[PDB]
Amino acid sequence: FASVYAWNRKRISNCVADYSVLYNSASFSTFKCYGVSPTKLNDLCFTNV
Amino acid sequence: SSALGKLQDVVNQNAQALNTLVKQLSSNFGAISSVLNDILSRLDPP
Repeated sequence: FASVYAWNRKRISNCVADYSVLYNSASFSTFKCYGVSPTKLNDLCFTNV
Repeated sequence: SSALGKLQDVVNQNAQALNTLVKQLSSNFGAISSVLNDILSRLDPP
């Protein structure tokens, strides 16, 4: 991974994102969503992640 | 043929008010957007 004082920054772009494989992976100890509740991610489109 | 300002003013006032009414459908009043399909199409029922 990358340090905390120089974090990384990847600019995901035009693609097919499946936040369900993330949301249900049960391997994550913390999964908070703020602007938008998690289950509605696989039904929206943005400009850049 | 070459003065009806009192009749023109009541038309203008009513139109200026009806436009201000519709132009308010695009203010947040302290919310994340002005569209219900953006608070709903991206937010839980709570």
